[PDB]
Amino acid sequence: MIQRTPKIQVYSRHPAENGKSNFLNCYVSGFHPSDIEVDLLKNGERIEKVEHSDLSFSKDWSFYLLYYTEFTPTEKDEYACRVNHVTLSQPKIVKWDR
Amino acid sequence: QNIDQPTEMTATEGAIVQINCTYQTSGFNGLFWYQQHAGEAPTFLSYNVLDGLEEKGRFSSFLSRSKGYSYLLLKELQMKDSASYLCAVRDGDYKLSFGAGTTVTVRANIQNPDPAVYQLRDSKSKSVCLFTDFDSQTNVSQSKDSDVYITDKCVLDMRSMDFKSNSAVAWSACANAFNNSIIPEDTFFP
Amino acid sequence: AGITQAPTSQILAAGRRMTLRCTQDMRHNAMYWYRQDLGLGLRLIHYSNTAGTTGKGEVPDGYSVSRANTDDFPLTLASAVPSQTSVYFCASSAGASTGELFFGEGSRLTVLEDLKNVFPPEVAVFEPSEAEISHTQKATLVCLATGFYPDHVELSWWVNGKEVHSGVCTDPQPLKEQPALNDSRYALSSRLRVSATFWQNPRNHFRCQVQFYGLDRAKPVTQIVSAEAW
Amino acid sequence: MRTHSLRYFRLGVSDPIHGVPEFISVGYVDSHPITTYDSVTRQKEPRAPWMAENLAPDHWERYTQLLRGWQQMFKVELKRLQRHYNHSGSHTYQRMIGCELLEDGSTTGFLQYAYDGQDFLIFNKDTLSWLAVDNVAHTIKQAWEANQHELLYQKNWLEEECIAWLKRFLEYGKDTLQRTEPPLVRVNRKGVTALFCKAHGFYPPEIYMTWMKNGEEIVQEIDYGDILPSGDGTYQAWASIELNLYSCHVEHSGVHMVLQVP
Ligand SMILES: *[C@@H](C)/C=N/c1c(NC[C@H](O)[C@H](O)[C@H](O)CO)[nH]c(=O)[nH]c1=O
Ligand code: NA
Repeated sequence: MIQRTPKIQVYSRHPAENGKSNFLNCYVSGFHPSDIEVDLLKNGERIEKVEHSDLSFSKDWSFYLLYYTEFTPTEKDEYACRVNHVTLSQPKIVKWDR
Repeated sequence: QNIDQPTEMTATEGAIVQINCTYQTSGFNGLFWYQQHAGEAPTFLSYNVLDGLEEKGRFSSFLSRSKGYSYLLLKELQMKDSASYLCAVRDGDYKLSFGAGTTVTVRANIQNPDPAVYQLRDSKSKSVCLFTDFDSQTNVSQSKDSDVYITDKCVLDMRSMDFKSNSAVAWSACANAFNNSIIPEDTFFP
Repeated sequence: AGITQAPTSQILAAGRRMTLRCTQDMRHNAMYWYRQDLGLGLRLIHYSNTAGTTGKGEVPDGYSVSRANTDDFPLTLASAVPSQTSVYFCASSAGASTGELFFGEGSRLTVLEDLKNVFPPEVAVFEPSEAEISHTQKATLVCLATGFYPDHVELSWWVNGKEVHSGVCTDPQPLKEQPALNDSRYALSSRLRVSATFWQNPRNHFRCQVQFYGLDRAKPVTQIVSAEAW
Repeated sequence: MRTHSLRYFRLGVSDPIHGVPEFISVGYVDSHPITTYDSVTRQKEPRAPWMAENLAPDHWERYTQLLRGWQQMFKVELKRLQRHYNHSGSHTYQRMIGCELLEDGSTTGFLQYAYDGQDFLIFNKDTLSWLAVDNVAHTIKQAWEANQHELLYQKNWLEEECIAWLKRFLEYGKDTLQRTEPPLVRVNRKGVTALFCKAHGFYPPEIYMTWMKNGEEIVQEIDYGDILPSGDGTYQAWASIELNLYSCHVEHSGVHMVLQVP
């Protein structure tokens, strides 16, 4: 029985510009087993309008997913991705590095 | 969507028969040959999916994927090889399709032919005419008259005597019974 | 461990419901139903790749199947029509992508608009020619089964109470007594050859047995019709 | 054509949590999902509109029947593996089959299984054998290698059928799969100073980014940003160096680009 911790990467679809509509992505990959919980956060609060790709499969047997939401970046608004998985003792929060 | 094999093949015992099968299918996942004896269930003979010849006892199965072609080769033909041979192809959608089947008839090697037409009386009397002991090169034709019935040529094997013989039966005189058939000049009419 | 189907023979009036049974204990996931007809070979009716699912074959109309369990695959004819007259074969394979087919024995079904045209055979044994005995030192007995409908009969030779196969040859198919008629009755012949000395013996008993598969005149039921000679 | 591949995965989970399928199977052409099936829908469905538009209902109906059987086969195999290992609770079973059609016309094909996220059995289509990782896999390899017709069938499927399916799907999806969207490349400067060479808007995802110094010397200690999906069908990636005249070199789909940093 092997368990693999997810890699979590937060980034925008296009180079970010304040006041211009964009997409916030959270790419969660390389994890095993497949059950995982992913939330996108705005100032610590969970974003409700969040879409995701179907669970995807890698050649090394691990899994990946893309979580995304339409958004307009502001100079002050903070964004993050919150992930929980069996390999994590507590939910891991990765902030969007602008 | 198309599997072609000959309807019938006839060869003499001890010889060889090659049964050709050509197929046109969408995708290819293998080709099967089955043997089906008269009034019996088909039984598996071979499976080919890579190119080349596979031998299994007296039978060989060949496949050419690029030609969409296979053959079943029956060597040193035995009387027991008379049967229908079915080729079947599993296509790219895993659908199995069969060809119509090839009936193989093995002719007996008649060592001492003694052709004759005999009259047989009913054990609880009616009569029948029996054309027997002719060589396997003799073909028995159906009668012109609808009131005259003639069977096909049949081979019996008297195992302990190591003797085989051909025969055809006719009923409705024995002298004119098999007039439509090309019977040998040396045929005995007692 | 094998595959079996039932009934192996049935005569049915048109419009009647009929179910053919098929069972296998080989734990095969894939099961199939085929019909076999002259010049067309085996044609798939319906198939099942595993318990709980089924799919249509090439000729599914007028037929249905169910596959509640791995072992069983029943074929139903909700309202039999004369074109459903055929030989039905059930088969199984480990999977749709793996293994050869294992076939059942076959079920001969005859669907008739009217059962009044079904008749059992008449059987007669024709004694060997004295001319054959003196010319070849062999004796041929000829059996003739005539006037039967439909053409499902099994002919066997019995010498002194025991079934014989050596020196026997039966016509592979019955012939039509009235080739112009579509409801024509059939005839079948068989020969049994023995040595002259074996036939000359008055103690030697010969019997032609014809098993008929059937249902004012007697009911043309499944029966054995025989003719004897000493 | 560039190199392309066709792959199918199967995933089986025993005793899954509520709402999670016991069985899932997904097909891909390169990085694009093309097909999906699971034990809840019990239907094979397209994952790309160019698959839906070019494959008639008979395709989806026939493969749905095959997948319902493959699903039951996967459940039985995973239960048998758990018995061999004397394992209780939730375990996983995986399969990956596929082929590659290379630029030069050569091909590769592969088939393998995993148990609980680790390699379990790997097919070798040239020696027609299964490579077993431990004693339990050895028992399965023994049973599977006793079925020579099945090994030949898998070699034909990998070498001929898989490649024919891939060529067919590549034509259906030509407008997506065979297109080229060149990268948009920029250099940014971020008492430690770093240069970031950032690329986005490109397709296919395969890209080579590197830093060079005084023309022909590749720089040491480059950090790389993964090739990531932007979500619109295009990809993004980056390469950085800590700060001599530097240039960023980008190779994408047969085109080499240089950005000299003043
Ligand atoms: C639609 C074509 C779905 N196919 C599918 C397959 N297909 C590839 C191949 O026929 C199969 O893997 C055989 O088992 C190879 O021996 N595979 C799969 O795992 N999932 C699918 O949805
Ligand atoms: Na956790």
